Amino acid sequence: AALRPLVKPKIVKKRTKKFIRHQSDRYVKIKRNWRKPRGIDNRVRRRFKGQILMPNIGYGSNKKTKHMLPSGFRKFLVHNVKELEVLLMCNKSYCAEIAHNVSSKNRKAIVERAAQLAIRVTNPNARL
Amino acid sequence: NFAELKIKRLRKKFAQKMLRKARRKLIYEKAKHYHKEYRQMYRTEIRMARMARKAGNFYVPAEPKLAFVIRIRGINGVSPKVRKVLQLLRLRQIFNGTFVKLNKASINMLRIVEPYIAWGYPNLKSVNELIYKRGYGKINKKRIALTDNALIARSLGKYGIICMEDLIHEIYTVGKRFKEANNFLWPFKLSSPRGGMKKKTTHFVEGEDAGNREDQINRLIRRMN
Amino acid sequence: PSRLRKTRKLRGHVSHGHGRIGKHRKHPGGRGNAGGMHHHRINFDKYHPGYFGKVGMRHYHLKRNQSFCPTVNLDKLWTLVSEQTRVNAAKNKTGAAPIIDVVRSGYYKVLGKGKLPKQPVIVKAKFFSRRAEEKIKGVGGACVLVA
Amino acid sequence: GVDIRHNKDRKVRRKEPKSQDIYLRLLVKLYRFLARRTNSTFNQVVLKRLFMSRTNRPPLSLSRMIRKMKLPGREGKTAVVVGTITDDVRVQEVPKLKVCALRVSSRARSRILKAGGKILTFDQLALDSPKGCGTVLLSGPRKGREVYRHFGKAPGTPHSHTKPYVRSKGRKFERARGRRASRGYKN
Amino acid sequence: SAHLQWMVVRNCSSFLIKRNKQTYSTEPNNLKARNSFRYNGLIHRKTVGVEPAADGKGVVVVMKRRSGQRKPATSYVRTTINKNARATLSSIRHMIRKNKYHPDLRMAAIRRASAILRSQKPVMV
Amino acid sequence: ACARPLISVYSEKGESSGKNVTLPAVFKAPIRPDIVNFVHTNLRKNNRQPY
Amino acid sequence: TKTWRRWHRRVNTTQKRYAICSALAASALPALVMSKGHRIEEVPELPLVVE
RNA sequence: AGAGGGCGUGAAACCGUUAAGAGGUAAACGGGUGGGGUCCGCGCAGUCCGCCCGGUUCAACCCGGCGGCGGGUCCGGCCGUGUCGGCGGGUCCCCCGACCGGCGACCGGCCGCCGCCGGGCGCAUUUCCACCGCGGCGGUGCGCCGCGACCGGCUCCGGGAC
RNA sequence: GACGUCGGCUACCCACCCGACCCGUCUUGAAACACGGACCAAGGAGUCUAACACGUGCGCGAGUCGGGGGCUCGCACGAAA
RNA sequence: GGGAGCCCGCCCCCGGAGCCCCGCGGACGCUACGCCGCGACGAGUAGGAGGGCCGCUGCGGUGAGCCUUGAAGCCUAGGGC
Repeated sequence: AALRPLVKPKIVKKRTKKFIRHQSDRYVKIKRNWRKPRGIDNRVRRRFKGQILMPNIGYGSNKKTKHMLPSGFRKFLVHNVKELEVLLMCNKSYCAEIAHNVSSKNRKAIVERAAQLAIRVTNPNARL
Repeated sequence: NFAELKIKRLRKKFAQKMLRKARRKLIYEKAKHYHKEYRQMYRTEIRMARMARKAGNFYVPAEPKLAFVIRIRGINGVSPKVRKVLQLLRLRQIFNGTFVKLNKASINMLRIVEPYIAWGYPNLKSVNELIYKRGYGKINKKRIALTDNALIARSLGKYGIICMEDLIHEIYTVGKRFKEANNFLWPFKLSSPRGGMKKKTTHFVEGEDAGNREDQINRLIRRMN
Repeated sequence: PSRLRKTRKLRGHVSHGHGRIGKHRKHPGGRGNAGGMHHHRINFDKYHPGYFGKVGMRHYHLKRNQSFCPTVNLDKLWTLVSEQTRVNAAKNKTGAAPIIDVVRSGYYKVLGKGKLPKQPVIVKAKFFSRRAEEKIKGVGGACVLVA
Repeated sequence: GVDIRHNKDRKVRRKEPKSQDIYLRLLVKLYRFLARRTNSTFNQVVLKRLFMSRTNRPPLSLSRMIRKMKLPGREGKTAVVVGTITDDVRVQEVPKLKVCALRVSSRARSRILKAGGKILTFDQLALDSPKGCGTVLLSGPRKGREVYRHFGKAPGTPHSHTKPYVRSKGRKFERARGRRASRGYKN
Repeated sequence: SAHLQWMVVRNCSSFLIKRNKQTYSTEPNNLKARNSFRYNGLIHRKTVGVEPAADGKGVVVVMKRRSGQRKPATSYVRTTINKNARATLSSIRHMIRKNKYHPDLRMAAIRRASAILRSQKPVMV
Repeated sequence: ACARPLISVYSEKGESSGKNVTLPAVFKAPIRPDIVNFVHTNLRKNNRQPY
Repeated sequence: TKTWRRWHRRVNTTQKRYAICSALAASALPALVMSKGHRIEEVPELPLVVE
């Protein structure tokens, strides 16, 4: 009995696996963060068969469902109750996400106000 | 004021409807006349052939006024002059077709780009299918499908071409405005030939597909279009 | 601003925008104006003709004050005086022909460039050009020499 | 698989002014609407010139505007200048005018108002003649800057009259080998 | 004018709020909380605002008089409507449409009043 | 020469008195946030001690 | 880092006067003042002239 | 002291131990699935609702008060731009009279409209709460699905006729 | 179909099929029997001044300028304005 | 305006003609640095340019910002963009 979105299109993603850095598995100092290979002799850079995939503009998600949560709403980071009331006219498509640094005492008030305003909260029962 | 304005608007709408009906009737009459002309031409060619064969004579048919040319090989490793002629014939992508009227200069250009193209003499059914199924016009430098006769009327109205039938007639029976009609026609992006090819790299005479295949170009169009 | 500078977009590029076949060496062509006659002669002769060689007479103790002589054209002559001075001209039925002191305005020589309006005027200056004097005489003024 | 050279597929013409000032952007919006609605090309030309940079719209002198308005035929027409109108001190008789410009110098403004003329801004010009009827479009000398004197065929080349980049003109800085016939050669 | 101050304030406003691609504006008398030229109560000469009542029941409609600017103390006039959830909407509709006072904000103000009235009621089980 | 309204003078306890002043044209001068920001950012570098 | 870095910036007097005039002009227009964060909701008149 | 005298926070390389999984082409990697766990969101059916329609008081309509919007005879006075006038005190100030732009630069009466409050208006109107209608509309179904008709792009098949 | 059954594209482990030689660099040519390289953490390399050239933004405009000095403050904010 | 036609008169206004166009007022679409509609194209070292609501640090404004009912930092087989 949660808050339904205004529209629920079928979210389709071209690729869901994270792009990993070349040779990130072999070494610990190499993070998973993607950096374009810029070597003269690099299989990944020239896209040899059987290598890791280079991110491109082609993998761009559809604008209709871009930044859309699986629930169907778009996140908006809320810090306080005053900022919560902004989503009053956007409750049917935008959902409040309470900031991490917010204390539990204010978090409870934010959750109650969002419940009054019929605004969805993605982390309502978080602190307690 | 209101009733008078409404009556005038209704009168204008009725006039527009009557004009559109008259244009539709003109299109129908032109198409029927074109059908009669095609039947007359086909019958009279056979009549001339039979007339020549009746006595000790032969009837040499006229050299075709237009030809259909399709690029069969890609853009990798192309001589500069061959590439220039291909891009002058509006044949840039592989498996693209374009109607070219035949004369000395056109035949010489086709001879120059002979290994890179397969060309022949298209049939009336081939022209009909190419114009209908894969017919796109160049309007405002944009490739727009010929879904309605309004586009053709707007683009080639100054040339007595107002419908698909007029366009097909001008393409087939090469007239004064064949240049304008062919330039308006976007090059036909034909699909890959179903059933395969004999050999891309050799001439049609020696078992390949390149070169002149005057009558078999119709079979090629049937396999590709 | 380093934020707007180019060096921030070159992070991650090995050669840092200076090529990799030939590295950005310290001084490949020579320091400063090296080789004006050798290996840079083409540039020095196609962009700075007349760089090498002496010409003219030497002047040891040259003073710009001796040769200081600002010039003003007849194109802008009445601008030295107030506009009401020219308003009180071609009027009064007397032929006033006011006096414009060029030296006071800050110029020594009066040149003949430009068109002079049909209004007599007394021009006082250290030096006069022949064409400027002819223009003043044709207008109906008089050239006055001062020291 | 198509051979199309993408070397010059992107046109480099301006679309919006690079200036961040708000009045010019409001005028840009107004003339964008006027150009996209009205069939007159005057609005399009004015919008394109508003898009131009400072060096591309040199100031127009009062004498040049006077001589351009004195031509037979453009009597009682409003002058439209996208640059700025600057006073000319070497002209005495200034007839009354109808000048539309982004800016006018104080001296030129005083001269025009004293002569009995009228000065209008671009919004006032749009209100008066939305399609620019009865307008004379004028601009300053584009090649008037001293920068263009250094452009063209390089010095030290035959039949070239280009000003070279010299630290300071003088006897012993140039006019030597390469310019003197008695020293090597000349061009 | 209004366009001048809008050009000044479109990006340097303190009420403007970025952070996850949605730009809003928190200045009062702004329906839909949208950072738009049409939906901005500070710049426009005629502005309509719909706010929850201080008591907790009903709605408050704020109108910019336009009679005199530069006087924020008396520029805005507030009226409280506490009716049966439909007469309030009818009153707002008559305020905006019949007076020809910013008709662009008519349906936006009606929706905002409906949202406020829906909020001020028992929530759920 | 824009229209200059009349600004009332308020007493120490509010209650605007009868004194009125014509609004100076400095308040009618054009608004240029770009120029204001340029001047502000350039003049904030003058009271900066070297390090 | 060297001490003789060009810390100070030079601004034209006319440009500074233009900027200060624009700031004085924008001191009016309660929209800008409210957008700057100053709470002037109860101010009787934004050009607040006092005795 | 999960802060114990080189003792705040205590990461990575590395090591010991517990739990799970696996192990004859060194290890490791990309694409596609499957299996097992970690918890996450459901439910003791989740058939999500949001509008219109059928089966305790007031809008409708008047009275008084208050506030707001728009308008013209510019009605009357201020205000205010361009010109004419008293030369009345090159640039800067007052008066009445006239025209024009009457410009969101302000007021006093008038009209029309709207909103609020207080009085009438007691019940075929009014607004709430709940149900039986899946009646009309809109986005949706908790998971697994199946079927039908239309279109577009294809690979084919069976016919007849020139 | 609903108290041991659902959904979790992504991330934990395992298995299968296909592909798949280690990065950086000099080089026409690197996986190379070419060179640096056990691993991890921290630091790490196009800066500043001056002189120019071009382009852009702003102000004034046949003018433009603040260098230096002086008049206001005891410097909080100021060695500012 | 005059003369008339296959006995005279109306042939009217949207505070309402009701709509596939309504020139009387006009978005759900108007962060006009925004939104919307058509076509064509997408390889890349050295190299150039543009956009970063990518990231680090400090300063001037601004969030009636967060915070001992728990900040930065660190770890994570959790939910995500």
